[PDB]
Amino acid sequence: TTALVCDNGSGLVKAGFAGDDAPRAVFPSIVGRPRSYVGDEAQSKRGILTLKYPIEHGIITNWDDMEKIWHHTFYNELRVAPEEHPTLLTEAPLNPKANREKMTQIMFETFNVPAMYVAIQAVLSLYASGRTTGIVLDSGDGVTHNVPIYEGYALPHAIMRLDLAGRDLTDYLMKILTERGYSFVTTAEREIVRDIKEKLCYVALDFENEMATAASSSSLEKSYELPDGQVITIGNERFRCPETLFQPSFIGMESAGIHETTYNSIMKCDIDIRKDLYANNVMSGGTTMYPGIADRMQKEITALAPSTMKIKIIAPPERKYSVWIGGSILASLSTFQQMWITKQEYDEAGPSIVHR
Amino acid sequence: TTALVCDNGSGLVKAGFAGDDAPRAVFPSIVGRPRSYVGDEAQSKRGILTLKYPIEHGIITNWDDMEKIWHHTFYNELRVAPEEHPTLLTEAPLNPKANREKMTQIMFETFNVPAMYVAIQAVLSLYASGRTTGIVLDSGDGVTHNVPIYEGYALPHAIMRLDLAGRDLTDYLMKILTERGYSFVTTAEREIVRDIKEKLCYVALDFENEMATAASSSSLEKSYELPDGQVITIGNERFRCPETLFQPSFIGMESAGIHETTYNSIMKCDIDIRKDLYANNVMSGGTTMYPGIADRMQKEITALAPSTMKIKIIAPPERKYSVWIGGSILASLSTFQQMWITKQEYDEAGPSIVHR
Amino acid sequence: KKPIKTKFRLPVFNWTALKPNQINGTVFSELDDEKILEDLDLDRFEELFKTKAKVTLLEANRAKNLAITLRKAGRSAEEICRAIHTFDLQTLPVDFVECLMRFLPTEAEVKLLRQYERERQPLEELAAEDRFMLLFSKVERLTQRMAGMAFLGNFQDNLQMLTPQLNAIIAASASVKSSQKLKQMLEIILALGNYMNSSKRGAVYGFKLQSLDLLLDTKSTDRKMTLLHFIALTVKEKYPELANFWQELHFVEKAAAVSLENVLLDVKELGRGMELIRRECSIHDNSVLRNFLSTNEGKLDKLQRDAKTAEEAYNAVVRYFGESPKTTPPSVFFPVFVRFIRSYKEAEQENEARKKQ
Amino acid sequence: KKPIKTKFRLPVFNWTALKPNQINGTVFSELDDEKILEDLDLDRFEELFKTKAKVTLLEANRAKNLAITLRKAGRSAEEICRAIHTFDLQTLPVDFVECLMRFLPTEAEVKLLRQYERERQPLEELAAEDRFMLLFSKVERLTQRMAGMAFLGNFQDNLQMLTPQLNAIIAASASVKSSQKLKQMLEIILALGNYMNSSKRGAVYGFKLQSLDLLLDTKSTDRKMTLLHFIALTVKEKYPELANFWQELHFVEKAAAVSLENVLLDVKELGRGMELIRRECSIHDNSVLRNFLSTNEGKLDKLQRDAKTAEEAYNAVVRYFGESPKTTPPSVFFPVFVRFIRSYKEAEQENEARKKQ
Ligand SMILES: Nc1ncnc2c1ncn2[C@@H]1O[C@H](COP(=O)(O)OP(=O)(O)OP(=O)(O)O)[C@@H](O)[C@H]1O
Ligand SMILES: Nc1ncnc2c1ncn2[C@@H]1O[C@H](COP(=O)(O)OP(=O)(O)OP(=O)(O)O)[C@@H](O)[C@H]1O
Repeated sequence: TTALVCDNGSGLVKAGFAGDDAPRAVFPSIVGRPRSYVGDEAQSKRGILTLKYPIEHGIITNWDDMEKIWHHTFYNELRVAPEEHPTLLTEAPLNPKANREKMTQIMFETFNVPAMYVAIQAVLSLYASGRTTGIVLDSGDGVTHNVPIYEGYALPHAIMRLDLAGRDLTDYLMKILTERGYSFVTTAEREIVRDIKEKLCYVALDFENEMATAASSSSLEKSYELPDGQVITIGNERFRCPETLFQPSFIGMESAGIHETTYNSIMKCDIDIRKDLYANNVMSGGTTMYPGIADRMQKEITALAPSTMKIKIIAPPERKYSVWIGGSILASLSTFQQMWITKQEYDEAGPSIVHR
Repeated sequence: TTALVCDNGSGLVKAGFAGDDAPRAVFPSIVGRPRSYVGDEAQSKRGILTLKYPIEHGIITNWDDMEKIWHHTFYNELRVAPEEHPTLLTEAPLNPKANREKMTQIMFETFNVPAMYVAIQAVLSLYASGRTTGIVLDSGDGVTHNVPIYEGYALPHAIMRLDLAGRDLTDYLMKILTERGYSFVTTAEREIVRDIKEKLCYVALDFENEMATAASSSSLEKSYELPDGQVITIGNERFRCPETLFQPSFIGMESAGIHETTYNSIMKCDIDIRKDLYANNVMSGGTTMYPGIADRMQKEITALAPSTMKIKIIAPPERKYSVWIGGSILASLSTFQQMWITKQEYDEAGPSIVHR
Repeated sequence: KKPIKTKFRLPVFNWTALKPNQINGTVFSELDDEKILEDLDLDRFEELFKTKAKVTLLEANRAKNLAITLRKAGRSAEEICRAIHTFDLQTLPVDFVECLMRFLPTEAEVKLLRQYERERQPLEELAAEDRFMLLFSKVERLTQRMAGMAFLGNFQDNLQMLTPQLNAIIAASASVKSSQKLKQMLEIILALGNYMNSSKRGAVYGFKLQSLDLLLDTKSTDRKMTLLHFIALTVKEKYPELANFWQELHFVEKAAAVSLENVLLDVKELGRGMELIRRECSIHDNSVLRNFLSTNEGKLDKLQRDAKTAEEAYNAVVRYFGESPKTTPPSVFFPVFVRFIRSYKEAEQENEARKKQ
Repeated sequence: KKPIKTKFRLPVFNWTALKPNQINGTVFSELDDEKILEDLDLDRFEELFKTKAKVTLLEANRAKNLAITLRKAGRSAEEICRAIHTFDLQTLPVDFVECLMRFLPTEAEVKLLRQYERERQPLEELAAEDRFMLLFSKVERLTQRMAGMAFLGNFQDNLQMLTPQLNAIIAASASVKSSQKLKQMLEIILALGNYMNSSKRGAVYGFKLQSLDLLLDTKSTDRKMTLLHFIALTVKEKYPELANFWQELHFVEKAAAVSLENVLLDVKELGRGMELIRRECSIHDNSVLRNFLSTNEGKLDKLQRDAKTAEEAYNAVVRYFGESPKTTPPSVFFPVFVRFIRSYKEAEQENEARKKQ
């Protein structure tokens, strides 16, 4: 029996079979309804339907649309019979015991699954790097977290939720490409702007130092080819966009940037384990994808910590999917097997069995 | 020897002679310079000069313009010789010991004063109501504070600075009168909009309940007569403006409203004195002027405190000037006399004598 | 040694200077200002940088404070001590009694006053405040007369605020405890959810009160209605009289907001205070203490029998619904029902508007 | 007693139910579901609400953790124990040594393994992880061989980071301490401000270092320049060689950022670690411990003489400028100068651009 792994993202469902490679079913988590349709299809029929966003920010909010998600995941992309395969879904950090409890209930009652598990995404990401202790920076489409973890357990009041993430950075690149004269504010064709963000732009090691080079190097700026014939160019705004991570103030937030969030997260934690936290520090998810973000982070934390502090950033080449892979690893893990919840024991204890 | 009392406000210098009645010299604290002129004159020559705002928000920032202020205060409005009269200036809460120290230095060295004192405005306000203990809500033009005070001493880490105040409420009334179709966005003639705010509009006891009456009563709305011939009318936006105090979100702030600010200010304080803090609660300054604000406040705190909690709001009819009067009271006070700083002892200890 | 001339008064430089006993081990005794005499040309310096040329026995702060208080008073020290002797039968201003109470002299500053009255003649050479404090400590039983006066001015406004809370707990606690249309609703729930929850997990004879809150929680397979909606339709159909049922419980919202432990100990404190009043009035006032105690002691007694029945009533309901009154306050207990009523009410609005179309 | 039928599997209702021993005192034993049989009509209910129808000796968490670790390893328990025996002369992966170190067996779970090897035959019926742990505790002196291997893989990168901080303190500490063009500047200040500060307040032979910071502070009567500006002009005129003077101090910015107490105790720890290496290598390895210890002990010694001189150098400057090295770190001390230089530099830019325009 192949088990199943579903990572439910603020912008994206990343899902597929355990036995680690990658999720082969990855789609925008969106629910369209007549003024039901799920995924990229909803992007296509957009405006004829009103898209609702169940997993926006951290937590699954309205459950009905979520059901629509898991149905489409199972029955369409994944193309399986949920009755057959034990399923592992992920959850945001700080996710409340009732969120988790109604997840399990929808699993067993709606999809008829044999067994299941709900696991904390940023612990899966720390698993995929071969670690049981450390601090993850999990940065997605809609949320960001700094999750301290010790002996597999994420330390509850350590976690710092930044409400800034990839969709917001896409918005910022809209704003600042417009200021450069480029013409797309359109909620349709902005689906190309994102692409720019993903293909070219990056994180400066020293911001102003690189924005001193604003016009100096012509090969500092890059050439972007639109899907159709026409082509355009991208200047300094390139590195200026992911900068918003470290300086949230760019979009107007009064929250700390990253390195801070990271830092006082570590600092919330017990004095002993602090060392191990700095040493093992794992960045995960598609907004941790910008080139050079690891080193910039590195220098910026080396700044906050003492002189003698061993500080390492672990930024895996495959980390866009970090959680999900840590999912596969965990599901396919053998000693994990006894920890699965089953219909037997849910029907025994009800949804509140989900606590371990 | 008549002493002098200068209250340096975020928008307004309230100053005059001790022996309490009221400041007879009250002018906008603004410094014009050629692209020097101080006060309402700067309002008149506006745009021909660039107005700088030394006391905007809490603290005196640029001192040169401040010197211009005190010179105009002394030599023009007040029409005295500073060498002659001991002077009492006020200061924001949390004002840093160097701000205070250079105040004193400018006093003795630039204006040649015989003696002086710097006192914390919101303690003067609590003095003018005959109290040495309690919590002031001092709300001015540019800042707002909740200042806990025990035995005359303001408790330093209690004080909560809200960056919202009267100028901001004047802006809000601009925004929401425009939404009603009225045509003045002008940074000149908006000096009438403020007037509306001051003469008519007020604080609802239950917001929505009163905005349910939005169009019901015609005598709920009031008739406003412009300076010239034409006349206009004011609807719900009337009570909607001071609401921004209790709901900062209206302008877009993520800061607590008032009652909260008040409350966790009290709650920052030692458990014993809490009682005395709720019991004696003094509102002061021209943004505490809106009719009914005292009772609204009252009900809103009675909400947060326990059942049996004695909670009294002191909102004096003369409190627009509260601090300044508490100033007169203090300067004219006899046992205050030994507490004055003098040139003898400044020239002995230098500006760091200002600490008591 | 050797200070400078200073034609013009240079601005103080606020540097923190080193005492010469520290100076020895440092860079600072290497070389001196003795080279620097003309040199830099002190003249254009000084032209460029030029500026423009009774007795208290109370600690001064305490003094200032007192002054600020009495200034507001308007009353003389004599008027005041006369008032405390007569129990503010001259203008009882409880506020002012309250402020004043903090300024009661400590024995430490009773020492500075005491023989130093008889010794010399500080009188009329004494600061107003010190004189006041003297005459203030002159009043016999000062502390207790103060307390008494505070108590007196407060008592009315006191049970003004204390009574209705006691009432609102009493009212609500019983109207809930005694409602049949409630016990009915609950028993329908027990049924329906036992039906659901049986065949596995067992079957149970009752549920802790929290349960009510997940009602809206578990929806229809349709997803269009909720359980609560269903219980509503099932009420309007099979059991129509219950469709109101909230109207049998009353002060529950108001009783939620009561913090009762406080209310009780406030009552007890009032008790000790009355006792002080009678103890003082005894030996001896006796004017206007009697004139209070009579017209009051029965009011106090009503508050006390209402406290006892309030407490007993509330403990009764809590234990009646399964919870622990020792561990739960009204601020938790009652809102459960509030939320359930508010929701139920909300439910039928939808159950109604759905039937319309 | 008496559960229901359940044709369709109704959703669990998650209510928290009351145990019948609690049920007695409550509303819940008044009346029951026995009235409610058909009534509400269970049929359209259930139509409306229907849903769709080896062995471990390690605690399971610890187990899971270990697994996640070794899975990343790729190495067998045998390869691994062979490596710890040979001191990772088979592929030394210090990271993995570090992770693994936490999983060292506690004596408590040495008990579960120990005789329960000899007793029965858990072997091949043992979970991979438990087997690994067995063979893992099989390694003699496990804890210390681990420690040693950690130490070894770390030492290079260690003094890689430790040395230049020790150097930067040393450099900066002395370049400051030993600069004449500095002592000069300071002495001009002492003069100028003593001139100011005299005729009242006295005259003083030196000032604590903080003083430097309020230089920009006290302006001209003109308000157009500052004191620092003036000292700058006075330098360019009367004492031109000093107009650079910052160029005589060097690592001060870098040395500011050094947290020295840490650096020293890190050095001490390194010492204890080397001692562990020699103690182990002694009795007995001896391969590749010797091959380390030789090529290292001199490097370590250089770090140690550089620690001693770093500490002595720094204490020297701090005391030299009046402050307490016991109470002040470089993170405070050096930025004083930094700010002053940066400002001085900033000052002359204005003193220059003013002369032009
Ligand atoms: N190379 C890249 N450069 C920039 N942004 C990227 C890159 N790859 C992916 N992204 C962005 O990352 C965001 C989605 O990240 P991700 O899907 O990991 O988060 P999520 O699914 O919402 O939550 P989680 O991190 O828990 O999975 C999208 O906005 C996408 O544009
Ligand atoms: N009747 C009134 N209603 C509403 N606002 C008023 C009224 N009278 C004055 N104000 C407002 O008060 C503000 C200024 O108050 P005030 O000058 O007392 O405070 P400040 O100058 O900020 O400093 P401080 O707190 O020291 O007094 C102005 O912005 C004005 O709009």
